[PDB]
Amino acid sequence: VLRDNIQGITKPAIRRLARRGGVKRISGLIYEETRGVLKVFLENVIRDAVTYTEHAKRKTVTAMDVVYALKRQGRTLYGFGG
Amino acid sequence: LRDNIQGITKPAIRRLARRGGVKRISGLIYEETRGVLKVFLENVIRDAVTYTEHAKRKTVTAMDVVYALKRQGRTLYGFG
Amino acid sequence: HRYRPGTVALREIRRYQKSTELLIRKLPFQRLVREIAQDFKTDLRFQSSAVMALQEACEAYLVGLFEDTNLCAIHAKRVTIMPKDIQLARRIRGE
Amino acid sequence: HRYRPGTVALREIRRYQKSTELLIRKLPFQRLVREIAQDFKTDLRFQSSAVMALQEACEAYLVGLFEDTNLCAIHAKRVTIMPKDIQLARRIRGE
Amino acid sequence: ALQKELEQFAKLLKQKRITLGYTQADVGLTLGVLFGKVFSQTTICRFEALQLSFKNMCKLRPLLQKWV
Amino acid sequence: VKRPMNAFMVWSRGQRRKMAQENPKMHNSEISKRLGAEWKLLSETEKRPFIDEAKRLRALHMKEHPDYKYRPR
Amino acid sequence: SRKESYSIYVYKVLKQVHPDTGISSKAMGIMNSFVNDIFERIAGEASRLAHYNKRSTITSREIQTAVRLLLPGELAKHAVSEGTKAVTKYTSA
Amino acid sequence: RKESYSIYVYKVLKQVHPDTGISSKAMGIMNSFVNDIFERIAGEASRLAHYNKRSTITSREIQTAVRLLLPGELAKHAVSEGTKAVTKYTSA
Amino acid sequence: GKARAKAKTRSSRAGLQFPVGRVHRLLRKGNYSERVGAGAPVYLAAVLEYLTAEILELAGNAARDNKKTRIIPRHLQLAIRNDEELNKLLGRVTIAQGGVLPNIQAVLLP
Amino acid sequence: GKARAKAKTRSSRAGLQFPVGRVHRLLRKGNYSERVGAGAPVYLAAVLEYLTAEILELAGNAARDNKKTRIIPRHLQLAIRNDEELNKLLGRVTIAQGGVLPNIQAVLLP
DNA sequence: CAGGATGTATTTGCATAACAAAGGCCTGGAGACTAGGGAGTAATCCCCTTGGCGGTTAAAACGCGGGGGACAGCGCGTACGTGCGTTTAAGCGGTGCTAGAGCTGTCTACGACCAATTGAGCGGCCTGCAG
DNA sequence: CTGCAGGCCGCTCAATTGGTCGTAGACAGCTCTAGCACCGCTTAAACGCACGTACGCGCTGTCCCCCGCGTTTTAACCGCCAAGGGGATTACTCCCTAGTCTCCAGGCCTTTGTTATGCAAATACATCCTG
Repeated sequence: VLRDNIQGITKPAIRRLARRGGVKRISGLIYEETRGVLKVFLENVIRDAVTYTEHAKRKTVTAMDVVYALKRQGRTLYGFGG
Repeated sequence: LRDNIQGITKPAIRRLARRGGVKRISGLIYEETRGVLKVFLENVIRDAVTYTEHAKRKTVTAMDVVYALKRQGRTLYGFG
Repeated sequence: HRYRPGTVALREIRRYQKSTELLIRKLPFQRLVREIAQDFKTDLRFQSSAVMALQEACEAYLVGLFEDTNLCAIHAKRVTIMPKDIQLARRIRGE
Repeated sequence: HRYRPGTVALREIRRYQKSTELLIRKLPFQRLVREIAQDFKTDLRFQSSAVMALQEACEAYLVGLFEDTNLCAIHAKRVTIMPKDIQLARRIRGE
Repeated sequence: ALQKELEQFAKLLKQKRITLGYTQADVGLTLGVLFGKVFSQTTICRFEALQLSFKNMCKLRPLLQKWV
Repeated sequence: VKRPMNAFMVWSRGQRRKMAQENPKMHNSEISKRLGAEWKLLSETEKRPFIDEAKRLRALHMKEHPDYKYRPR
Repeated sequence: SRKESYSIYVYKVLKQVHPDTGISSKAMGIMNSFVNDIFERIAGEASRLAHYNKRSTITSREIQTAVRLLLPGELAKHAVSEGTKAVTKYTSA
Repeated sequence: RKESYSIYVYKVLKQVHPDTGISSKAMGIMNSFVNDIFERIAGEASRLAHYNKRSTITSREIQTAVRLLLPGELAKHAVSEGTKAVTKYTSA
Repeated sequence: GKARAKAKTRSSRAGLQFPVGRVHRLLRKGNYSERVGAGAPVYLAAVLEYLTAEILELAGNAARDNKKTRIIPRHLQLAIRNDEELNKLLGRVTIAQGGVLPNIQAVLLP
Repeated sequence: GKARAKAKTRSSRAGLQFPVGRVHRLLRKGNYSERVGAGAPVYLAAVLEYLTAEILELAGNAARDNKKTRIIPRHLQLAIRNDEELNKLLGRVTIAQGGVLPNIQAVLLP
């Protein structure tokens, strides 16, 4: 059983992403808001990948199932599949 | 004909803005809004025409407008 | 004995959020559609319902943009809408 | 000789934009994926490549969001990012 | 002028090696024996192929001329 | 222009025919496996003429094609 | 000479909930566009599921999965409950 | 395994930049690319055939699909090459 | 849960009002698949009917909110928004003469 | 194109490098249509090949900007963005290890 | 100037390819061949689309003054950034176990297909009433 | 009062029924991949602290651009008509593409032993932010 791995995303990890996006100054409240958003984005993707996996009556989620999960979101992951 | 972009009157622009919750409109908005509307029309019309041409016909149907909108990530109900 | 500025504008927001009627005049709209159409082909025709179908989409589009535009102005701590507020909303939308 | 505030920030913006690798730690991310997955079903597994695919999607997502967020703050005439700047971008995006 | 001198020798070295039935590895190892400084067959290959820098070819050439 | 045979290849050529022909209906896949092992079990003297023949073929090949180089795609 | 509508079925569904409530022809037009939109999407995803599993047939199972992928939350759930029932029942005596 | 275009992508690159190589990951990116575009065009072409009540997709449906999917001039060059390739193919 | 599985009309046998037999036909067409199962159109018809009912139920309530005994395109629009899940499903749909919600922001008030 | 009618393969007949015969085959699958024409895969293969070339050309240039002799996912990513048209077609595509453009707004600078 | 700290260009070894030789096997592609249903052509009729006409009158254009809000500038407080030293667990490599993915072959309940049978729904018209 | 609604007739063709046929998917059974759990060790990244000031926030005052009416001008809308161009339907005809079968060309496997070939490490200049 896993718990609270949302805190496994360190402040630096968030900061670095924000920096890549052009962010220079970050409010201490951002870290929590960012986490809420990440979690939802990630959760929706996983759920669809799991749903596809379940339909196929399999146990292991494949990278291709993640790709399908993204495809429907209007996104693609090149280099991982079709 | 030409110059139909002026056919979208200030009140027409304003009323739309009001429906969207806008109280105060800068005088610069009217022109910016038109630029945006025009682009929307160009993309939708062009595709509707493209579908019409593919069908080897001359009249654009409501359904051709629907398909043009469909590819913009939108649907329109009540027209087919 | 004028209603103070902002009174009518607020009321009009309320009213336009109640009506379903088209706000853009029909003939002017139709003509705009045609002149645009001529950039692709002349002597083209449209069903009368096609023009209305297009207008419904156009108004819905602009209103949705205005709502996001309004939020941008609110974020700027103000009421008045500037071209920038439109551009910011569009950029974020990926237009 | 301490570099004044903002010198590093610009270097870090520059550097991460230039780089191509991941910014989020792998094991922490992998666990986050699973913690969430456990709420859909027990005894689920992932290919190592599936976890990588998820992380790649997540970082790309957050970076794009931060960029839009940054623009919102700029529009608001600020450099520091507030939670609201994120929310505005998401709202406009329909998220 | 240096490029040509090095090109000419590299061609001669390859021909000499082949004629005498030696490998590139043999040249590398033998230079070790002769001068105390061991070279890999990669270096020898790159020498014959002129894929090395001028200074590296210049430092190595004398040893290879002697090897022949 | 092809590549000259190495020590193993010169030898395996002789044993290719000495296995393929003497032991009929055997796949080349199987022959190669066996020959690989058989070569490894040979003494230096047994390998020698093939090792030197490979040298001879390489020298001869280059003599016939002075500018020949190995370039795989 | 005309494409079939669902206006007869939509009308009937309305009255089972609000038997004293009428509906305009335009509203029916909206509902007909609606039914075709949902149908198309589910059938579309069902096609993908069959494709992903290298199949040629769509069954009740693909429809079920497709519903979950397309519909959110509780609506997806009830749609699944009713669909599952209708089929479980369909093949029953 | 699955069909890929790694051999074709490799060749196309060298017709443009004969001295430039490409990583296996980049090839993976290009394989995703070809499959994506293929699906989209075939998908739209399917709609065109469906909409006009047909059972066959021909070069014309592809042409229309290309115009709808590709922007600007990029679309034109694709159309020109497509039109030509068909012309050449049958003109033999 | 009916005891009547004898009905010839597939929609009736399925306990549905929607034309199951047609749904079968529609799935068959459109090249969604090469083969269509027996339970496929049944499952789908139930789904389509369920969602249809939910919109109409909520729209009927919208009509009442406006003090009416009829559903018009507007009442359908209000219904879609009132239900958050329904809103998402149809959140990108433009409704002919649907209008918008009466959303007034506090910052715009006196 | 070629000045000859002679061909060895379908692709060589078209004058294309892409596997035209396969494209035809792929179009028969995915249930896009019940029937596929002969000119369809020829037209399509040319399109796929053309677009492929454009990305690769620009990526080769991106590789040059970095003084490299090799295309990597990053170079493909940069190529896509620099070309406005490709930046729409693939505008929303995530490239594994593609990175982002080095864009810093003036308001963030001294 | 005058020093400290970071970033490119330019050289080196470590895996790991591609070729040689032989010939049986795989399978994908190209080349014919016929069958018959899809798409193309021409002819026919009738809808709706365009265009013009004149009159009414709601909406738009323009002027004007008032004042509410955008804007710039000022000053104060703090939460954000910047190092520094200490602590954490992420990452690496290697070991060992087996659960589940993937492939093969059997065979059988399912769906496509056809021809015969049947009545729920289509179209138009009658007729009067609710929003 | 327009447009909604149920009732009526008479089809009429889409739906239902009941059989044959072949095969896509269910099912069991075997192989062995890669996913999981675990341990130890190194060390880059993370945690927490103290200190300083650049940025965010709120307040004040200036003035200028937008709002709210009143009056005058515009063309949008309404109802009406006539002309004819294009869309829909129909029958008839050809010929393109699925479906089947035949046969060939190339690539694959398979082993050691050269010649490269493509990079992660090392090392020497440039470049930059304070004195």
